[PDB]
Amino acid sequence: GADREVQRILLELLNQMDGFDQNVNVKVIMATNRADTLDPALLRPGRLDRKIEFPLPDRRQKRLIFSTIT
Amino acid sequence: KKTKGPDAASKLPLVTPHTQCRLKLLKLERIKDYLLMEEEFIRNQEQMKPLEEKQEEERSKVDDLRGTPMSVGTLEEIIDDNHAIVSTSVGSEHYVSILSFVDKDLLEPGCSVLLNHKVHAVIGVLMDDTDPLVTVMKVEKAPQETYADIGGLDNQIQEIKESVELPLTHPEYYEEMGIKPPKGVILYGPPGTGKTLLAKAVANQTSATFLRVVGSELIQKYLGDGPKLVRELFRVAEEHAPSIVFIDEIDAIGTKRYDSNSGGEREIQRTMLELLNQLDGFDSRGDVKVIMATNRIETLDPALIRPGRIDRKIEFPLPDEKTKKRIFQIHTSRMTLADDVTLDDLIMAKDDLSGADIKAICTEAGLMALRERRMKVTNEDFKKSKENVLYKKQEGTPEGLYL
Amino acid sequence: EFPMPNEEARARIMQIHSRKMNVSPDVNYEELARCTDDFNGAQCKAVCVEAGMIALRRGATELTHEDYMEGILEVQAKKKANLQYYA
Amino acid sequence: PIRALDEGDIALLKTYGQSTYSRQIKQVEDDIQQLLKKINELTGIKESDTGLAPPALWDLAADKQTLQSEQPLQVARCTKIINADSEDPKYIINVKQFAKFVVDLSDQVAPTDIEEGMRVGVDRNKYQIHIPLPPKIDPTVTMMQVEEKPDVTYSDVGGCKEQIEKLREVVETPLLHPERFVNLGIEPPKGVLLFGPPGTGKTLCARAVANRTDACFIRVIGSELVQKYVGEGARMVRELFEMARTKKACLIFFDEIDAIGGARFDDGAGGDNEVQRTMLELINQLDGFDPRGNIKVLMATNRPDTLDPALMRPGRLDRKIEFSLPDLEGRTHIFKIHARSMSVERDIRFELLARLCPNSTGAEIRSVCTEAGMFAIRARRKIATEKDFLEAVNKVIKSYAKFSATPRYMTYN
Amino acid sequence: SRRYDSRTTIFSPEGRLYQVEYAMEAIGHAGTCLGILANDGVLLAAERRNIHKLLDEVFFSEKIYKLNEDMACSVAGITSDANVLTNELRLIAQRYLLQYQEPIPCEQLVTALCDIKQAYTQFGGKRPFGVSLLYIGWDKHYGFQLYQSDPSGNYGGWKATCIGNNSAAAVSMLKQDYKEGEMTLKSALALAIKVLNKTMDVSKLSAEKVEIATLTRENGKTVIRVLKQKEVEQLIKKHEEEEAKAE
Amino acid sequence: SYDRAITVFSPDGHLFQVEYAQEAVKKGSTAVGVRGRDIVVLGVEKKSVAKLQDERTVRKICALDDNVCMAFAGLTADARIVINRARVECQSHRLTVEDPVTVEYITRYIASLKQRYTQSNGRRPFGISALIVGFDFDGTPRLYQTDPSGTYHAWKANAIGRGAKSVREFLEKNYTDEAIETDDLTIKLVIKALLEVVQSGGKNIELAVMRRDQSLKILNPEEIEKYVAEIE
Amino acid sequence: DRGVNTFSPEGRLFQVEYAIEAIKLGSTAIGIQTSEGVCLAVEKRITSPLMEPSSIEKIVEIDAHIGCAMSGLIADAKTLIDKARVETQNHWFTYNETMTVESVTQAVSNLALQFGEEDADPGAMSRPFGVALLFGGVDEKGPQLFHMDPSGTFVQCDARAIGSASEGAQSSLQEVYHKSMTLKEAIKSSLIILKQVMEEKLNATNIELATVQPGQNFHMFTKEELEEVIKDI
Amino acid sequence: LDKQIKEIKEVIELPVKHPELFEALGIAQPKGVLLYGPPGTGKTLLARAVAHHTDCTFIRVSGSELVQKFIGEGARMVRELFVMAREHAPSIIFMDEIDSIGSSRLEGGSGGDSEVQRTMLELLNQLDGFEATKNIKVIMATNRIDILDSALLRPGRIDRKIEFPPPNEEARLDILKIHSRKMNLTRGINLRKIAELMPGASGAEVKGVCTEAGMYALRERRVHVTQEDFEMAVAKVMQKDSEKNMSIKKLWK
Ligand SMILES: Nc1ncnc2c1ncn2[C@@H]1O[C@H](COP(=O)(O)OP(=O)(O)OP(=O)(O)O)[C@@H](O)[C@H]1O
Ligand SMILES: Nc1ncnc2c1ncn2[C@@H]1O[C@H](COP(=O)(O)OP(=O)(O)OP(=O)(O)O)[C@@H](O)[C@H]1O
Ligand SMILES: Nc1ncnc2c1ncn2[C@@H]1O[C@H](COP(=O)(O)OP(=O)(O)OP(=O)(O)O)[C@@H](O)[C@H]1O
Ligand SMILES: [Mg+2]
Ligand SMILES: [Mg+2]
Repeated sequence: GADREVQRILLELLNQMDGFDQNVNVKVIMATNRADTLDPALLRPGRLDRKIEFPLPDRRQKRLIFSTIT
Repeated sequence: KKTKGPDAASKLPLVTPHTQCRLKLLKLERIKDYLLMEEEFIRNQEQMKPLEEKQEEERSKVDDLRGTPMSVGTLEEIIDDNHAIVSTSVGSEHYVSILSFVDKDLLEPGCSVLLNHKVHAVIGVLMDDTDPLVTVMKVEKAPQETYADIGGLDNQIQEIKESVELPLTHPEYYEEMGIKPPKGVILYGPPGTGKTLLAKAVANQTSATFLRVVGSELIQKYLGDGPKLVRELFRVAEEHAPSIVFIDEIDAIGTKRYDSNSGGEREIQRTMLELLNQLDGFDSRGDVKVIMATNRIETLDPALIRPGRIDRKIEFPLPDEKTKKRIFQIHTSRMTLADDVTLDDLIMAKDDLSGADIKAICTEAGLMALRERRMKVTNEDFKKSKENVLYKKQEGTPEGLYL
Repeated sequence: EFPMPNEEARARIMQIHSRKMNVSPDVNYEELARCTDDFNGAQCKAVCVEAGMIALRRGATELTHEDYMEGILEVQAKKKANLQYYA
Repeated sequence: PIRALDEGDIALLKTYGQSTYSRQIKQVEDDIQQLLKKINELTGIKESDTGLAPPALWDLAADKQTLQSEQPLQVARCTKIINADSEDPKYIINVKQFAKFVVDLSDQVAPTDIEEGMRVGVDRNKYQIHIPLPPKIDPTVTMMQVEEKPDVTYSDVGGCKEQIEKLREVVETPLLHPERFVNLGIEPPKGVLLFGPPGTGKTLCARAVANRTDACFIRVIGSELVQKYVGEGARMVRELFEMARTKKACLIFFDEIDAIGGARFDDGAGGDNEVQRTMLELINQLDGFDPRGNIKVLMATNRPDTLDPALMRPGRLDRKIEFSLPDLEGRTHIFKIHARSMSVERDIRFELLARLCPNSTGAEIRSVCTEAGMFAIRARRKIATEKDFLEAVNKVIKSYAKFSATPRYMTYN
Repeated sequence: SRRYDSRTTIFSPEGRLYQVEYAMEAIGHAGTCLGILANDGVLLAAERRNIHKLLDEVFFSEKIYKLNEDMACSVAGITSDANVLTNELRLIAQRYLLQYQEPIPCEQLVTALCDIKQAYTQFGGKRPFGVSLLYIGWDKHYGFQLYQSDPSGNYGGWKATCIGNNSAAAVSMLKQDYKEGEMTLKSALALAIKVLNKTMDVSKLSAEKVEIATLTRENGKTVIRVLKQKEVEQLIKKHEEEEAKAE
Repeated sequence: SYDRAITVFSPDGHLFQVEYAQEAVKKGSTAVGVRGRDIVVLGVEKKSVAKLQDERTVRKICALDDNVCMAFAGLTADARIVINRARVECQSHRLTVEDPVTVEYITRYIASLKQRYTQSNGRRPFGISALIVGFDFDGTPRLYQTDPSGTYHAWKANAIGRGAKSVREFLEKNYTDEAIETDDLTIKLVIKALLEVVQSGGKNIELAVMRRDQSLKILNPEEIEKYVAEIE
Repeated sequence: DRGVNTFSPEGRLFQVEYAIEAIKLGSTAIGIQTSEGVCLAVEKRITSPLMEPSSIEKIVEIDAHIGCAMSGLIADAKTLIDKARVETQNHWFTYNETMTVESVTQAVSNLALQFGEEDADPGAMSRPFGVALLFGGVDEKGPQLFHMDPSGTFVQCDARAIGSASEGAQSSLQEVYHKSMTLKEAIKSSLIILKQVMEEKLNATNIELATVQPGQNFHMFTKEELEEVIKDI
Repeated sequence: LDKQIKEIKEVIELPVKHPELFEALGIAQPKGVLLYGPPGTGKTLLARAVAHHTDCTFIRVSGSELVQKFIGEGARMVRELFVMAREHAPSIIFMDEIDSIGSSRLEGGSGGDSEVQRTMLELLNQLDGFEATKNIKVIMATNRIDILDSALLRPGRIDRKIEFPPPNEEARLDILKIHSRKMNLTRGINLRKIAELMPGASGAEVKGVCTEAGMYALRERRVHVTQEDFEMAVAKVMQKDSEKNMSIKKLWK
């Protein structure tokens, strides 16, 4: 108890994202380092769908970033 | 006056045979006949007896003197015979004159007092200020059940009958020894084992003014309104004649007290304290008897369960063998069972089978019957219900640990 | 800061809230202070009046050191009963 | 393979079954249901508009005299006076919740009859002053006096002699005989808080005192001490103590003070805020830079551990009294007291039931004496017997409603 | 010190050994081991949980350990806990051989180990052996046999059983489709493969994630073998064809 | 060497760990033993045959000696251990006293073993209650019950484990010299008692019988079925 | 937490206090010392009619002149009885005499409270014995009656009752006992008090009675004798 | 799901559209239906279906919506809900994920949630209490059937408990067809293999394989998804994290 509250928040998020409302118009973007530790309900389709990898920069990436920042 | 306002019900003296039969037809016809007779007579005598010289000119005078939109206000320290102080809903202390129509008696401090709108003047007394949130807890359409509907709970029914019915049925039996009749029984037991059924049974043959509560509706959001709704409830109970108040699901306002840190879990504690104080404290308690139902008797704060406030703790258990067959008989009657669906078999097997389970098996059994297009239940229609009603339950020890 | 009466503060308070009784000179206020620890001030006024209360209850004229001691045991609600074991 | 149900299927199902007179039965039942509504509608709830004195006892005056009462005698509004400018007829008043004002004194009332702090009858329209109003005595505050004598004497409070003597030493003697407390000059302890397990007579002794208080015994209905609007509770307690300091030897009982008192904290919603404020006002009144006087406080609780320290310390409550479970003699006396009105056989040994009811309380002793003749009423006798009482004990306490230790459990011999 | 003590061997308020039943929960997650007793031999089949392109193939098995010339067992739990018990079993068997100059009966060997397991549950303050074993063997007293044990130190003989992940599903299938007293070794292998197929929900039997051993008496001498890849694959092909024929 | 005080008094005068072990004895199976005029019978209600389990290795009745046997109800592993210690002691007494052990003596030893496990350091109370029957040298039949508490007693009959009290009440009202008049009546007496607890009957209760001279005998399923039919 | 050897704010051991409390649960036992001898009685408290009342032995013999009555954890009483018997025989073997009642009790008491947890022994006792022994016997000093509480405290007493009815059994013993009482008078008075405290009607099957006299050895009354006394009592 | 749909219809349709039949059979009308389910395999779609096909008067309640900070406001809302339902004749309430006002009663004190417990109690009483609600039916859907309380799952409040299983292969083919009948499939798009390529799917991942396929199609600004497109979509959708550091996996073995 009092730790069930995080569960309540997650459940409300799941309901709003895909529940008996089908908002349709609104999109949702979430960011969280590490995705292995997540609820499968919030990871399945019909919810946050496309998982985008944001890797540590490669050799080419470093060059482009250094150019654009200096 | 202490009016013993009954449930204002029982308009169905109860048709004796339940099997569709001309006996049923004739009896219900007699019922309708008397009802129509009553309607006719009342209408006819209302129309006849030309007392049209009514209104008792004088009462018309009184109504004339007490204008339109009269206001409800709280009487206060009464100053003089022909003068008193009133407090309107805004809490403004006007100084009004008690007119002659008001009986100088019955007007005590704190009694809601009617007023004239323009010139604040005590015009009449009001003896019905029951909180509109409390009057909604008086049962006025008695639930349709009888002690015979419930089965297999003899010992556990006689105990309630000896503290909700007999004490007002033959009270000489009690005084002859001088023992004060037991007041307040807590019906604790596992889920779906009666409890509410016995409550409704005792409601039926009430002979009293049953008050129903919820166990959560008492809790209120305004500091103090909690420990005043209960006060109003029991004030109404004692004002009305012998009554039994069923505080169902007392597990809600009953949690063992603790040195808390929140505010809500202190207001609830204050509510329980009000309950305790009034049920057994400096005061008394007339013919008011309290029935409490709970699923967990171990959680109730020791206090609300004490042998001076809640005696005769009944122990409604999971139904036993014979009681199971009795309940099946009582809950399978009004169905056209086949000749090979004797229930003497579905009993046994699982050691966990409650009355709610039994009624579910009996209902999802007829529903199963209405799937092969038949209206006579079948043994397969019953053996296919144990696998569809009783499921999802937890299990026990791993075989091998013991035999 | 008003820290709890250590032991000499306790003795002095016991004396101060007294001297309106027929107290006998034979009372080791230091030993009383030793016995009474964590007693927050007015807890004396309590104890150093309950002493006289008990003295009156018994039927007597003068306060006694054991009277003070019984008052001390009393002011904590504790009760002294001769136990059946000491071995 | 569960094919649905077709409309024709339902139609046939509704008509293949024994209903010789069943359509009529349902129709007549519906007619009865619709007829009850008509009957009650036409005999609805009336004759409930009471509040009318019988214009027969004063029937003669119950007439135009009333109108004469109306019209003249303008209805005034209550209000206090915060100043009265000397030699200047102007006054300043604070009505109550509306606002303040400057008022002139009506000619009908001499200025001397009107003072500072008294309640004036200001009129509407132009706020002028008229017949002054006597000091208020609030209804909630005045509805607390015992004004009766509950039917419980000290004798019936059995099983505890030391406790009763302790209580008497502070609640009765220090007021009914000041002599003993002067010869020694011992300040009578004031403030007795009663502990005890749930149900031991803590309220029984409080009631017993009321039968010989020979003074006011205001009973604090703690639930009333808390109200919605802030400051209401503090004012309630202040008026309580102010009426306290108006008579001789007033005793004020705070039954179940756990409701109003509790450890302070600012974590959860700042604590109760208002409730804690009322508790603080009570503490200040009990002890502070304003000597109380001749008012004593008795309070009872089930758990003293949950009381605010500033209230458990001496000064506010001196004579703490344990109310422990009765001893053997206590139990015997308690049984005797709650058995003297029972049709019990003479040969009953009550010294044995006492042993057979260990660690029980007074409420349990009652629930055993009762529910003892209840088995006799079940057997339809008239004089209960020792066997009946013993069965009652075994069915009430010790084993009460749950006896798990039974199957081959005889290890204590 | 009292404060840091764990109190592993103490009774739960309702009459239960928490560390014991818990230790059984740990055994629910282990690799699936399936043993079937036939009229001619006994067989153990174990789901090979470890399968990776880099693990090398070492030893004659990874879960099937030989105890005597006429015994073998499979484990399901912690190898560190399992390796301790396997070593003790071999010592117990050889100690009996030294004393009596006759191979230890299967029932007695199981009882000896089960006696050790009970001890850890009673005293010492040490955590229970969270390992469950299936023993197969032959002896002159009762012929072919199959036994099971649990961290509770309790054991029982069976004609076919499984332990580990999806045990319940296997025993159900085994209970339904086991022919007591008329099952040859081949049918036992076929039943094992079928039970293994459904039990591994993850993927299907590739003939590598399964290791099978069979105990048989040949020329008066007990023979313990671990089926090679060729026959394991051959069995798998045979089962697949049978499934197709049914459908 | 772990030497912590596992079982230690608690307010109001009780030993928790002893109580808790007692419930563990309750949750077990139901076992019933009766002392006849010249026969002592034990029975047990089997939770589940399981249709695969080999009934040989799940015997819950065993012989401590040629003239002593027992039945238990509780943790199996605790039961197997206790039986081994009793068996070795029986041989040791035979070695020294040169006479067969007595039911009273072995009961005292087993009881003394349990008593040493509650009070000891770093140990757990044995989770079994044992019913010991046997014929002493004089021939008088004997029946003894031992609880985990170490207390042992002599009975005409009693029942342990799940469904104990109800069965015992059945035994109390139905036990008589007439019921103990004949060996068959004793055996049927047992079965009805178990049937008071077990449901299936005939196939769910294992029965054993000990006579004055003959050693322990386990009734065959056919014999149990025959007796059940006779009762019906 | 709260080791067995712990001190309360009053200086009271927790375990010793609890153990003494457990005594109350046990059945009643009455022991009266008289110049003619020492008598013991007890309540058997039969749990169920099936149980054989012969196997509930509440009065045992330590030697030919020493007897004991028990109450409390009867399982705990067993080890205490065994130590007493061994000590008695060891004393006879070495000194060729009979140990006095006080000496035996002192030996038994020295066993009570010899418990610990750390650095005590491989299998030492952890907790205190919850049983109250009434030692009675005849020595060179004449009849002797010693009561022992769980605290290891033994103190000769003229008449005492232990058990659930101790409070009130003692009270009755107070009103009747006197120095010149004879053995028969002690036996009857003991039987009455046991009858009063015993809920169930007192008969010959539910009470164990024994006596030790200067002439005779320890004697446990048989059913025939027990019936005779209760017939008049 | 077709058996499940029929089962739910027998409790939300039959006893409300054809009342007399139940009385004629002499049985008590059912009330209540709880739907289990793996992460996502239905629910909240049969819910909309029953809302969109039945002219009763659907009344929604989310999970964390009856929870109100002020004490008691979390029960007055439920009482008002049921009063409104009774005022609105045939009605059905689909309590969505209901672990929120649910779970199992915790021992009280300052060591757990209590006000949510009181709301659960109020709902329980109003579902089956002193008054027998008539013509009101409740639908409750919530994962983790094993965490609910022993009361809300007592046969008599939640009568029949539909079990939603993860789709079989035959059902997965149906799901793919139903959620693909708006996409221009090419010639040779063998849905059978594409369905059998998804073992133990969720029935919502089917609409990841049938949507990320079109998302692939968008990249080539074309239409006519192809079989390689669907295969890539399945490989891109059904990628569970798995495990690493075989030491932990090598811990049970
Ligand atoms: N022994 C019984 N005989 C007849 N009906 C029974 C019996 N036990 C249960 N029932 C039926 O079970 C149904 C479920 O409601 P019931 O009043 O029994 O629940 P309850 O025990 O009050 O439940 P709760 O634990 O939720 O308060 C009732 O309609 C009642 O008629
Ligand atoms: N020692 C006693 N002697 C006689 N009667 C007693 C004794 N103790 C309790 N009672 C009886 O117990 C009954 C119930 O007591 P009651 O619950 O009103 O008060 P209380 O024990 O102070 O408890 P509470 O904590 O609820 O205030 C009283 O009517 C009283 O007669
Ligand atoms: N059989 C099916 N056919 C088609 N679509 C389906 C099927 N089953 C589920 N879906 C899809 O599932 C999606 C909704 O997910 P779901 O029904 O599992 O929600 P939910 O029950 O609220 O789940 P959760 O348990 O995660 O809260 C919809 O996009 C719907 O198309
Ligand atoms: Mg109600
Ligand atoms: Mg009180």
